[PDB]
Amino acid sequence: SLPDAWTVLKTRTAVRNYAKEPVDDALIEQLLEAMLAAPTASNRQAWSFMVVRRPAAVRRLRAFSPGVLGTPAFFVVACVDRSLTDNLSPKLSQKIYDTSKLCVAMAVENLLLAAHAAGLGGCPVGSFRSDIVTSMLGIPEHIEPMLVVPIGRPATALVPSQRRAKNEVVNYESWGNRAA
Amino acid sequence: SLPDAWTVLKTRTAVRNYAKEPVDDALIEQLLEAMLAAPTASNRQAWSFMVVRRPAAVRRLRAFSPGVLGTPAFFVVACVDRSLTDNLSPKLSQKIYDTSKLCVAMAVENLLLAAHAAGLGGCPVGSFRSDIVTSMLGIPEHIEPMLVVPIGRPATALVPSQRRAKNEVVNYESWGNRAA
Amino acid sequence: LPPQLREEIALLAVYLLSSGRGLLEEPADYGIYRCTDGARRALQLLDEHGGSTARLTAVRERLDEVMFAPMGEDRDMGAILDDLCRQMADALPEIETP
Amino acid sequence: LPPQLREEIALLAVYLLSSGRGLLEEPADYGIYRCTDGARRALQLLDEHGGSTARLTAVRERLDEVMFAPMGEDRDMGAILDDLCRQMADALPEIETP
Ligand SMILES: *Cc1cc2c(cc1C)nc1c(=O)[nH]c(=O)nc-1n2C[C@H](O)[C@H](O)[C@H](O)COP(=O)(O)O
Ligand SMILES: *Cc1cc2c(cc1C)nc1c(=O)[nH]c(=O)nc-1n2C[C@H](O)[C@H](O)[C@H](O)COP(=O)(O)O
Repeated sequence: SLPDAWTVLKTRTAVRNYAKEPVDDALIEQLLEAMLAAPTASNRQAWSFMVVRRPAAVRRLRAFSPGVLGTPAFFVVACVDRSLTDNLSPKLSQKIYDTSKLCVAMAVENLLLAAHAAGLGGCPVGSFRSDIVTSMLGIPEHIEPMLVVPIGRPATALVPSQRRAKNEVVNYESWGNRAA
Repeated sequence: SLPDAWTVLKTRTAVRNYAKEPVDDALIEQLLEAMLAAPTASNRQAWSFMVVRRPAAVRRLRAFSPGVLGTPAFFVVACVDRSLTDNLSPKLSQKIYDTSKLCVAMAVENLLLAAHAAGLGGCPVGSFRSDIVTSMLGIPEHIEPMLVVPIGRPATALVPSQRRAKNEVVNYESWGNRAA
Repeated sequence: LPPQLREEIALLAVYLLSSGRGLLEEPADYGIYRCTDGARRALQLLDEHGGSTARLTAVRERLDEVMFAPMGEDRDMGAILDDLCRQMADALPEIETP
Repeated sequence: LPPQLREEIALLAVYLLSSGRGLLEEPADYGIYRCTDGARRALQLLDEHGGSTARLTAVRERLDEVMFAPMGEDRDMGAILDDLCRQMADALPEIETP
């Protein structure tokens, strides 16, 4: 049955080994519909996304993305649309341009959560050659790629990571009060 | 029963009207545990978070955050820990300092999803006086606040937003192919 | 050369070139994994076309575990690389061309 | 796979493994040339078996000049790597398998 949200949120782990079995189009569309519900600053929706899944294009994009391990079923590339963020002085441009990316990261998180709830896996990758993919995909100059995320079915069992204890990263009512 | 993840992901809406009924501590701890499962770059966990809920402190932080509407049950402040991101030239510092914030936004998204699945509401707020809250909470100089998010029980019924059609923001295999 | 094989070598060349450029904007302990992942991809190229005998596979399977392990684990990269070099040296005579 | 071809891939794997280990006892600007020399050897593998069309060769010949230049020359490694990535990207469609 569809998973309860709380178990799903804790269980999501970065998946880097993907299996050869492909993902059908209806599931891709449903995941993309689930991932667009993220918040956006002032309802502006200053973002662009792209879906690459053809067997040759996924492997050509994988080469120019050294941080990607394993060959996924399809690629989703998330970008920030700069056309709808320039105004007045460049100070306001920087102010409304950092905030634009802060909202794009949330959409990627939503996408990974949706693709994990369905039995697949994914991992955001930031180490990629920006200009080359912009030239290859025909992305205009006013659209800036930010994150390349692969999605696919895990090939091996999931293994959690090791994280610092809650006390270390969280404080109550004052810096240093890791008890209250 | 606990909600299926797919219905919950689509339904999350920004909540700005919160009710006076407070949230008990066990729920706060469970939401904080659910929100720490976000991905972090190279497993570094270069972030800090703080929980403010005392009735006086929430209202004093609310004044210095003009973008916050309504009085929530408690406040969660998410910051990026800069101590674990400086190295070699400042170019690498910028490279590993933007990526650090990109991962902090995902934790906020996880927190909102977890607090919506429980029957509460929340909305990320970026328009706040950074220096004043840093002085008030005792946050050291190497920790930079990024986002202030209120959490609480919605006072009125939820109302979705108006979003551009899927065709407008999504392209398949090339820039301009909003059909495939 | 088979067309699929021809593509695989060229895409390996792009990865090494792209990794080399992207090493100027990444930490100092990153050329270790790029070369380790490069050796993983070369051996993965062999057994996908039937060129791995019995030990050329046992190195690519151990390279997989090191590469796919969760990040942050304290692994003695010097010791494992030394072992893999020793194993791979013992496997070359099996495929030596006279 | 031809026996000579099989050896060439495996010896490429040894070079990447050996370079990765020997990067712990060498300067910080050395993973740049190991990856650049790795891309040189992969493309040198193609034209030795007739797999370089017209531009897969023009990159391996420019990689030769950069690699075989006398040491100490002040070369903007970022600019040339960017150009070579751009050239190699334009050459992939010529060898694309449908
Ligand atoms: C992503 C983001 C959303 C924000 C931000 C900042 C960022 C980086 N700041 C906001 C703020 O200061 N005030 C405020 O009211 N909302 C802020 N939001 C959220 C955004 O405005 C809404 O979420 C959106 O406009 C409505 O979409 P919805 O479907 O959630 O109702
Ligand atoms: C938030 C983030 C995570 C990344 C990024 C970039 C950003 C902004 N880039 C990655 C990359 O290039 N390669 C890669 O393998 N992972 C990247 N990640 C994710 C992160 O490394 C892992 O998610 C994390 O280290 C493991 O945590 P886990 O609990 O999900 O296993």
